[PDB]
Amino acid sequence: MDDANKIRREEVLVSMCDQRARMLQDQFSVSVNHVHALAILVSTFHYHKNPSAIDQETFAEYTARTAFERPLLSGVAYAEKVVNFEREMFERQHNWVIKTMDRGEPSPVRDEYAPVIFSQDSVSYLESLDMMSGEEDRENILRARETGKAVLTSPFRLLETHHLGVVLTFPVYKSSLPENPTVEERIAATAGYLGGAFDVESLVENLLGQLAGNQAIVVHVYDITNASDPLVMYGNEEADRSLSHESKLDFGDPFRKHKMICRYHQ
Amino acid sequence: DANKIRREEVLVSMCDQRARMLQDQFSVSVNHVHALAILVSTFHYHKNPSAIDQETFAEYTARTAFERPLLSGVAYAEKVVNFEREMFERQHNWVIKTMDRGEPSPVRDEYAPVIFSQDSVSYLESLDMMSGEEDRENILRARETGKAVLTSPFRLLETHHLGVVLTFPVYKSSLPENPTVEERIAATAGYLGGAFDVESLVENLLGQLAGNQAIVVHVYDITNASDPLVMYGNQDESLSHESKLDFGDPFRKHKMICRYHQ
Ligand SMILES: CC(C)=CCNc1ncnc2[nH]cnc12
Ligand SMILES: CC(C)=CCNc1ncnc2[nH]cnc12
Repeated sequence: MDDANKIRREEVLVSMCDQRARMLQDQFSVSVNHVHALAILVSTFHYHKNPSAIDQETFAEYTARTAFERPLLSGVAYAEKVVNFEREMFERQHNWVIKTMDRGEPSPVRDEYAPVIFSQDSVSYLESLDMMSGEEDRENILRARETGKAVLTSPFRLLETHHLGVVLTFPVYKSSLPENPTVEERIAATAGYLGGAFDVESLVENLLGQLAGNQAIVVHVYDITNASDPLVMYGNEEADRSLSHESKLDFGDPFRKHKMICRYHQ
Repeated sequence: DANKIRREEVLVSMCDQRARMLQDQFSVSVNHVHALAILVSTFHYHKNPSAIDQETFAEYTARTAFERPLLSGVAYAEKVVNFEREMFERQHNWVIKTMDRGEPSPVRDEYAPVIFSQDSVSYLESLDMMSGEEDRENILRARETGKAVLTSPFRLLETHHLGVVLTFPVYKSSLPENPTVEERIAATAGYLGGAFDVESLVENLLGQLAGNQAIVVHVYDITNASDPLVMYGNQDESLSHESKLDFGDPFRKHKMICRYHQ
């Protein structure tokens, strides 16, 4: 009841919320950094090395053993850029046809595709799917290759699990990429895309649910890239309407903006 | 009186933040070194034939140097028992050398010659890492425990910078589940090591920070409470603050101490 006890109640909410936001941001940063390393791994060991040291079995083993390096990711995979002129060749060599993600059916003719050729076993269902056949993934692929940096999607429901999450995509370039490249040069030099699924729904719940005081607090995360159209990234709910705190979150993609809001159940 | 209280609060805040930064950067480096140990296992031992070589290791480690902020370099030393030495040297077209003089190694029961190296530590190639006592002890404890280990602070090769070495064991696929120490030794393939150059890279980390001229910072290895060893700072023997550090090796203990000059 007391006004003095209310000041401390807010102080505790601020502290709890700020700590959770720091944990989320730090663990995502750690995961992005290890995805960057995987992109370098594919470049060095698959493309640069003659012959390639990476087959599906090798990729699966390495990513399984390093899963702890990528705490907020449910799986990683590598999609190769295939232009239509090359598609029949690519399919004959791999002995499978490029499929659409919505039904796993053979892809119709498209100018280019991004079929998954290597996958962590946790996302084995991605193998042979054209990652340009989902709009969130397609937009991510384009912005990754044009900018040279890790990029994030808006929140959407992921394949197979239908869990609400975001996808992280990094470009992989050919050795022909010029120094100080233009966007056009980046596109021309694109080899493929290293993608990771941030399963926010399952993995952020797991992270938050183990923390002391979790039952006292309601935590929501929003994508606020468009101020007038906030999108739920994490969270549902009967909460305390009188008091809230907003904690800062920076997931590292300047194209996107996010925030965390905590309230008491009370 | 009020100003003395504020002075204490600033000291605690300054010291705690530096400790956090140092612990976090150490942690990130340790984790990325662990990934490299896994990479050598997967590519050099699990694949047959081996699908990693010096060229590839040098490229990958150069390109990922940013992932390992406090490390001057990383290298992989392979376990070689004496009966295998002749075959090993013929395969590599070099002789196993001592760390102190680069002379051909006398006969030893076993050796840990560096076979892969980041170019920043290229001078380690062919050196027997068991011919230096800090590295030797680290190698033994790494392989017997199955986990990352740290040395005491000591002066590193070439640069003479005061630092600590981080060593991870790499095992053969014959390693049993829930292995004994004896099983770990038998299954050892080699050792992935990284040099934490404290004298240079921690100075770079902490030295640039605002407020640095107002305080004295030390990091101590306090594994032996009665014989603390300087890891960072000067050799000097009221108002101090101790901030916690955990560098991840249960065998070792560390602390940061900060004081005002006046
Ligand atoms: C480029 C690449 C391999 C992206 C990874 N994308 C995805 N990874 C895993 N699940 C998903 N569901 C929808 N998109 C998903
Ligand atoms: C096992 C392994 C390769 C250890 C790395 N050890 C070291 N690495 C870099 N420089 C050093 N100077 C002395 N020991 C050093």
